[PDB]
Amino acid sequence: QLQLVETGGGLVQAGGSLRLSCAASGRTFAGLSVKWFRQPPGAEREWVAHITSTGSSTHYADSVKGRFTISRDYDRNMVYLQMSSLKPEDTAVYYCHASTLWPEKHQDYWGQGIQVTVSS
Amino acid sequence: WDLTVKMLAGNEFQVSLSSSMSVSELKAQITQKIGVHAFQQRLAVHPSGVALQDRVPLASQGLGPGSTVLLVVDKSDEPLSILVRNNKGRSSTYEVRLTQTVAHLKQQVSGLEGVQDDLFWLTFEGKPLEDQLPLGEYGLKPLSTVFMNLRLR
Repeated sequence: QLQLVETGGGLVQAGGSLRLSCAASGRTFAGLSVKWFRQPPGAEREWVAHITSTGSSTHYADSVKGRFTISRDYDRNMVYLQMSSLKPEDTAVYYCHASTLWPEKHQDYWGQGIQVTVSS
Repeated sequence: WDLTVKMLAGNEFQVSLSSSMSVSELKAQITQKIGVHAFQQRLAVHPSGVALQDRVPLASQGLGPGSTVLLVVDKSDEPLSILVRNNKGRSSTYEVRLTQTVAHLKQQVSGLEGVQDDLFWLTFEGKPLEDQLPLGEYGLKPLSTVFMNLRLR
């Protein structure tokens, strides 16, 4: 079955860049809708980005639009979150998430969750 | 009124309107006949060939007893993104197919909001969405906002 493996987190200075990764390790990303969420310290988990199953739409929360980029390398089973101009406020645990799509049976898949600390 | 429906590929069936004589009744009969939802039926008056307008009396668009319409079925199931505002007021996109049920949308929202599906309900333009019906029956569009509310107990 599918597992989602997250990489790329770590420590960055304010104004820096990071590329988070979400590898599809069980099956491929085919036909799955993929999102990144983050959870800032002591906060609800909030939505960040979205790439659709055909890879041809992207959506972003207002707090990250213009600075973050979601994308997929489909040949290599990868979904990325490109974060630039990181602010300390982007400190959070980042999660990627995948959804099946009708008429497939609905299932949710979740990465493990990686720390991003942005320091000034 | 008995109208002829002519599917483009070629085959013909017949429907009877006896209730309202609207585009709705017509499409309802076609659903009974060939099992496709109203939103998937692209209909045209023959012989002009123009589209039938939803929300217009059939007798207004030149359709009478014994006339024939042309039917194309467009399974309208290309994915699109909609907005769901949740019960805390926050909005995010969700990929859907107009062919999926409201129930299936509630499953997607349940999985991401952490609330059992029977503990909340959804609305579009203030109309409460019924679990068994497809999203396309409600006229959802790219970036429409379905509202989520809790069935607080």
